[PDB]
Amino acid sequence: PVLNLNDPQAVERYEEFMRQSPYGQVTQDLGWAKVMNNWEPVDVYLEDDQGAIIAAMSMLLGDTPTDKKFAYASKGPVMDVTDVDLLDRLVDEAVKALDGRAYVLRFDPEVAYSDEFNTTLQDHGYVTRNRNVADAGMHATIQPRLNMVLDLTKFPDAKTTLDLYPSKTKSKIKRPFRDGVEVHSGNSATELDEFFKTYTTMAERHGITHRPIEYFQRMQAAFDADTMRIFVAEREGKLLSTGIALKYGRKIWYMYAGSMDGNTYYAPYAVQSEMIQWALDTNTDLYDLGGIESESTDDSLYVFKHVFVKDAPREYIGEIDKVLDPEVYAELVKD
Ligand SMILES: [Mg+2]
Repeated sequence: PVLNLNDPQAVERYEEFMRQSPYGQVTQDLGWAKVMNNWEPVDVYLEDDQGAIIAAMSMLLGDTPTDKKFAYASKGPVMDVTDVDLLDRLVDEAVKALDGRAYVLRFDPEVAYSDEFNTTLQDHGYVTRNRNVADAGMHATIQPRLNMVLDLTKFPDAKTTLDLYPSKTKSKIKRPFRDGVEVHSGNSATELDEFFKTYTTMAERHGITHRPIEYFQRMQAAFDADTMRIFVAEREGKLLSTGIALKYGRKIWYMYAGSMDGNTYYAPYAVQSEMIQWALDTNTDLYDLGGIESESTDDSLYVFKHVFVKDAPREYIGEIDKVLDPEVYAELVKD
């Protein structure tokens, strides 16, 4: 069925399923629609014979150069997507709710790529975008398919971040702290401003645009201090670097960062160490450091993130598209 966002009780059940699901994703939580307040929310779900929710999908509709909308369920749906018969059922509900207004329904779940899975999806009528598309550009995928994920369940005895790494890396992580760097965290307006100052500075230094502060304020208003947390690194009164991490489902996700120009005393390493500590203290299964463009020392994102994740980067299935309007799809989507 389709979720009535005006029914507190219905909404409560939807959230309770999302928050308790091992497949939960913050970008599938109802709070995400509040962050993306410029998009239109349309959410659906399936129930079992007991009337209990077994699958859900939070979609957001965006405008395009055409009379059709772009329906996107970021990192959804919430369920075991390899169970394609169930997926088809959930999708059919989504399709019904979209009511012909969208030219496509796209979802990019965090499930490993495999020829077997890719083939099944294609056999079921879906159009997939992964190893067959451009690694970048407006034709690339919305979310990076390659991601540096730290699997903490491999270290059941880990008490502190250092316990996860070899001596050489322990050295790199100890450096900033040994040099006076200190990190405090929370989710207050004060910490958001601190983040914003480093965020805009880093953006200017990199010649890129930055999201407005209101974006993060909506995020702060949507998620409590146990879900969203900002880490601020400083040295003797000098703001150095920051990072924003979200804890949801089976992982804590390093989503945004900022760092001042000049000498930063490896403050970014300190931020990472504290985010990882938060994962450990909360018994979280995974710490996700985000995407990379390529697994090579030529990728600076890979270089930084490889310090904390020595395992191979995870490669997801990519974008799964349920083509609704063929003509428009071919116009707006190409390899
Ligand atoms: Mg623990």
